[PDB]
Amino acid sequence: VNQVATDRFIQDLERVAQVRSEMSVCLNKLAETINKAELAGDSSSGKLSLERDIEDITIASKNLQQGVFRLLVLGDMKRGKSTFLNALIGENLLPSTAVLTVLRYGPEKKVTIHFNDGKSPQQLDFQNFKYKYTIDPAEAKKLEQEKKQAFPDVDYAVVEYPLTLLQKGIEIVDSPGLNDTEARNELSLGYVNNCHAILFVMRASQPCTLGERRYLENYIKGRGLTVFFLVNAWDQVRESLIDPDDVEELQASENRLRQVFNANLAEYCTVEGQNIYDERVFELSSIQALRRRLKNPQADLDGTGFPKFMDSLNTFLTRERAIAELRQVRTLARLACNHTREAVARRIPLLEQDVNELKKRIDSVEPEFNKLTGIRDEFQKEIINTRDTQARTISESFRSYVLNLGNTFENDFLRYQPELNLFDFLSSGKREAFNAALQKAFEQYITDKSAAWTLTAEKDINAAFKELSRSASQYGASYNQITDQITEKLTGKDVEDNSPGWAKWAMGLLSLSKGNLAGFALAGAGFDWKNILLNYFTVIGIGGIITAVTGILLGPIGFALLGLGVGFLQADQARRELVKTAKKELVKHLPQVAHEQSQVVYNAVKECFDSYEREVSKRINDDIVSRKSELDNLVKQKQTREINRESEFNRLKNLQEDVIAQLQKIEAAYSNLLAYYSHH
Amino acid sequence: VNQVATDRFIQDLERVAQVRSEMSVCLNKLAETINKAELAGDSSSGKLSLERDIEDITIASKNLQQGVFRLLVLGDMKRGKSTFLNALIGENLLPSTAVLTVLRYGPEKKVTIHFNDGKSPQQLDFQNFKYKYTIDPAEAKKLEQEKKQAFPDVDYAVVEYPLTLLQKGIEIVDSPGLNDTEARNELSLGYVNNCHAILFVMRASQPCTLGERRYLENYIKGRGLTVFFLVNAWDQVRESLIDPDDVEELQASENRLRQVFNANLAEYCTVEGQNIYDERVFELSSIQALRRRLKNPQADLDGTGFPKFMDSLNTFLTRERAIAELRQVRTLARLACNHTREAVARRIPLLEQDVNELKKRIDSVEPEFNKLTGIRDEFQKEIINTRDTQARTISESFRSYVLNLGNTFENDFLRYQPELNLFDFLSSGKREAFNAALQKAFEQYITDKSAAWTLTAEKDINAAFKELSRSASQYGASYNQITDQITEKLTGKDVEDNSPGWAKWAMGLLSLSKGNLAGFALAGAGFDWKNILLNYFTVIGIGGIITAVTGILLGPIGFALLGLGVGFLQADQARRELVKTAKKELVKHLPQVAHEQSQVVYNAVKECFDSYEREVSKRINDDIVSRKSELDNLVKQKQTREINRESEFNRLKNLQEDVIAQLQKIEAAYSNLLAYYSHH
Ligand SMILES: Nc1nc2c(ncn2[C@@H]2O[C@H](COP(=O)(O)OP(=O)(O)O)[C@@H](O)[C@H]2O)c(=O)[nH]1
Ligand SMILES: Nc1nc2c(ncn2[C@@H]2O[C@H](COP(=O)(O)OP(=O)(O)O)[C@@H](O)[C@H]2O)c(=O)[nH]1
Repeated sequence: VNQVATDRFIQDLERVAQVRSEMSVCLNKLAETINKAELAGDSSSGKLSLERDIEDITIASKNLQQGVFRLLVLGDMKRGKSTFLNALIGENLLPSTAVLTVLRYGPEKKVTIHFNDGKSPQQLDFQNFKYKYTIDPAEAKKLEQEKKQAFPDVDYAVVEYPLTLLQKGIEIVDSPGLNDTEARNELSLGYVNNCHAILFVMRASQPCTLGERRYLENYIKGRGLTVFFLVNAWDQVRESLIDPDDVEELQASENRLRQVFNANLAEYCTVEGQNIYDERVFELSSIQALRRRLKNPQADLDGTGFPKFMDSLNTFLTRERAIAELRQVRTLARLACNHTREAVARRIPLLEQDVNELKKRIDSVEPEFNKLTGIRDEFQKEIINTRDTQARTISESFRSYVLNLGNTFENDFLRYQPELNLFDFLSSGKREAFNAALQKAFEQYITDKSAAWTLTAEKDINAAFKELSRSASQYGASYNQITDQITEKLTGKDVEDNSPGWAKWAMGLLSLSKGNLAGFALAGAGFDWKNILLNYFTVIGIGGIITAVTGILLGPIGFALLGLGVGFLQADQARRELVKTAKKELVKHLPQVAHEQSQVVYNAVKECFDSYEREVSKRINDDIVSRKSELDNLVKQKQTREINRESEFNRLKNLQEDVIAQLQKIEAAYSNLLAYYSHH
Repeated sequence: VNQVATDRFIQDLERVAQVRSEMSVCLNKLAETINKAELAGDSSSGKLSLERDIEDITIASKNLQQGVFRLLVLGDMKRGKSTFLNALIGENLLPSTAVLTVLRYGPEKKVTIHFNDGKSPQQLDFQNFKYKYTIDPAEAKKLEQEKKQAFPDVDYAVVEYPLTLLQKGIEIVDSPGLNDTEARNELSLGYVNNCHAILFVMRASQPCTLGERRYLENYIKGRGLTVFFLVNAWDQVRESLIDPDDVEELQASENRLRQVFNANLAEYCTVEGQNIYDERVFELSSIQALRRRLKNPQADLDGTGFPKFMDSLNTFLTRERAIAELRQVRTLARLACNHTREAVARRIPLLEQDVNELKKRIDSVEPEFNKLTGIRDEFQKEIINTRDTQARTISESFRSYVLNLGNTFENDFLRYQPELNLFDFLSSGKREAFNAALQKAFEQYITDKSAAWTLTAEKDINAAFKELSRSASQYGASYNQITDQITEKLTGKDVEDNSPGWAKWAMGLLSLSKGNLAGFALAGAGFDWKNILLNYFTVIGIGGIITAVTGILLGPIGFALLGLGVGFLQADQARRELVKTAKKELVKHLPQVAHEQSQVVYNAVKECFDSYEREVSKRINDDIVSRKSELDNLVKQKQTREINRESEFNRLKNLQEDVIAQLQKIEAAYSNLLAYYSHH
């Protein structure tokens, strides 16, 4: 019958959730199989040394169960975020919320809240929670005049609720505002870079506010994020026409409005040169959608804008993000399958050969193994000569940037009009409650300048890793050759892209983490954790610069202030000096403080590349070492126990079948789910 | 036929405009008549000494032509003020205005703008003016984060336009915002106290904002002003109901909303104990009214809320303010008529008596005249012993208040969170561009505290003048008796409230100024000019207190600041001192600065009562002196010229008729206009 798109969403979601689950199943089965066989190893012809795969496959499975689509819902004050969500999840839940709220599936309506001032994760009931954590439009505009946070004792609150949408694997993060303090919090907790998509609610009666346009630039622009812009309260446009019942006039006003959003959002709706504006921007009437879902949740929403929007989001999540993520699981399973497969194909034959003939064959390949180690060294160098070059060139960029900011300060000092909270200043006394006060006053300035640079930084670190990838690809290709030989000189018989395993990780085609510190958006969930780590330290930098230029000018200021309240200095006499002193002190230290500060940025860029090196290293040594033990364990047995060669044959032939069997089920689940899409 | 209320308004207005005009006519005629006769005086039996009446009557007339109803239209950002006005005056004039705009009748669409930075009153065309003086919702919220004024080089702009409403005698003052800077400007230019009514546009989607509620308290509460609250965009309430087409549900939401406005506005809709809330608060849909007036200006507005509102405003203006004002003109005319009448009735008879018999009769009353001077002295004392007592008790009140504000400063310092504009601070250097910066930061605090006290001050000055009035009443009563005798002992034949003239002014029953410095709201237009003069000096006071406590603490601060940026003082070491110093200095000067400041408030209260004394004096001496010259001029002639006693008789009998004739026409115009209302 009339299949509403709200059904299609729940359907697809459910479907995926099944593929996800079924793979999880095979993955364990696969792990359990490689594992049992490996334990039997010592009591037989020795282990095959497949522990790295067991582990990897095990994490992969555990990841698959905890799988979920995270959506970050951003939006300014009173735009409809609340009503919007209710409409989306078909309930009148949120109150038509002054604190980051994570909405997730749960059996009972519960609400636990995590603090930051120390307090251990409390607990409450939505009934009381709704009253304890909210703000009247009055005392909320008040905590706005000072750009302060509502409850800084809270990091975020979680809300479990029986909502079928959340059941099928959806988590919602509802951000309370666009201000900068709340911004960092979200950035620091991950979110902005730990969610599959961003839902940025806007309103037709307030087209791309300065507040919005600013946020977009400081936190979204060129950061490679998927964000759908929902122009809410679209229905209001017509309640202002000469004739609110003239589709032609209406259309014309809507058009006036539409060229405004396009002008400001086009820039954010493109993917690799291709423009997808109308698959990301949606004119909506949340109030009309909600109303309809209140008379019947299986209600058709055509006319509210929702359908068109939901189908895009459905597609993105279930036919793109799921595929990519699922595909990786297949890749990991094929790796496990092959390593096992080949390992066995190498052993069975060596089982017949005698200890002497064996060590002769093993020594035969010693030169090949060392070559592998040549790659492990040749690539490690390059890896490090890249961190060094990068951690240098960037530190330079920052140092140079901070300094040069001083050449424009005057003009900027005017554009931004730092407001100093006189109460915050005096109030306490800690050499922090006084510096924070000044730090706040320069919040917008710090954020802006700060966000701009890290964009530039990231654009480079990206390319770096993009090269290292291409590099690993080739080293991987040769590594394989050297590997093929080790098999031939051992066995006698010479046996997606099929590069080695460690190569798969180094290229960012695979990964067990949702995110990583390189530009690998095809790895894991794709999440860019270097926007966190980077655009956080940089703030400490550009802020320290202030925290520094602060202690630099206090003295000169205090002098002027003091030399006036006593009468030693007259009006405008101290100002021809405060300056004389300022300029003097700055040109006397700024360059040093810049340099001193650009040393934190150094450690951050060095870190990015040290994580990568640390991992790629593990995996490569891990390969080398296992292939070698593969051979050593045999000898350790031929000289110690006595194996029944034919029973070993079945046991290992069995191992091989059982694993492949599992891989196929997975390969199927994937193919089927894909094919289903071929016909829909 | 279907007479729309927009017609009734234009009608009534027109009608009044006629009565007003006709009286103006008779007034001149009356003045011209007393004048011609007076010139003939020297060549005849001498002047009657009616110059005070000629003058008074002449001003009264000139005032009558320049007559107009002034409306102050207040309102927050984006509430509908603009759309509202357009709907009111049936045009799509204002742009759906970042500067006080005075909208008045004019032949050609013109726009002159008066500055304050010096520039001489420029000039423009609405075409260009519309573009040169406006602000995008963007760069307008920007000049909001710092609570600054858009164009401080402008005081206001006037806009002449061919609008029949303005023709019939209506002026509109459209205020751009509720902020405090714009507030003072309006207060300083008069407006808030130089307009017959205030139109405070509010919006249903933003019920009594903090911004609004604050304004109301600081500028309207207990100030005796007439303000109509227009709850605009009332239509929007239903676009949020489960079912927007359920009058019952609607009504219930409206009710939820209605108890909010009543709770906050009731307080402002009462007159002498009587509550008239629903004659002042009006739920409106400006957008629907405008639309209808675009298809036809003679359009019925029933259903928009406008009709109900307009009729109240019509009533207030044309059947209350006009009456009161017109009635005064009648009072002034009766005074002129009587003074003339009686003067003549005293002379004709003395014309027969011979010089000797005359001086005998004149000397006969010398004791009576001195008695009159006894009143002129007995009342002048009291007048002055009242200014002294008041200018003292108030100065005390202020001094005491300023000091005591210090006992609560800490708590207040928290409530208000003074933001200091770091740019403004440093920037220049004048011992003003630095103090202003600090003055601004404390704007809200100064305004609030300041406005509160002057309310208290006014409540007293009122009573003072209310007493002086009652006092004058009685002195007037006796003055009359003494006057009656002077006539009897002279003539032989013993000849609204009918107190003497000077008594009429002292009681505030009459006045040639729209406003005055006493609580006389029955005098002139009623305007309270002591809310201007008073609530302006007080700001200079509570602000100077700051400007003072500023220079008091600079030194201690500068010391702490300086003793930190050099390392002589550690963190939280200087703060146990900044305080040590603060408290020390304040308790060491505040009391003196308070006292020094409470000396401006002294001059303001002394002024109020000196204006009153100055005037009441003039009028009383003026009476005494004329009545005396009345007698002297006769003698000056009986001894110098020779008059034809019978011709003088006709000339003066004529004078008498001609004046009375004019008074009657006026007495009629008034009575008729009133009676017309008796039947409508
Ligand atoms: N006409 C219309 N009004 C809306 C729409 N969405 C929300 N509103 C109105 O805005 C109010 C709710 O704002 P809200 O959702 O709480 O803002 P939020 O808390 O920032 O998400 C309600 O009273 C609605 O009347 C919409 O799509 N169309
Ligand atoms: N629904 C509704 N909208 C209104 C009403 N009055 C004004 N508006 C809307 O508010 C906007 C105009 O705001 P405006 O009058 O310029 O605010 P102002 O400049 O502060 O007076 C228009 O786009 C209208 O759609 C009203 O009575 N009802």
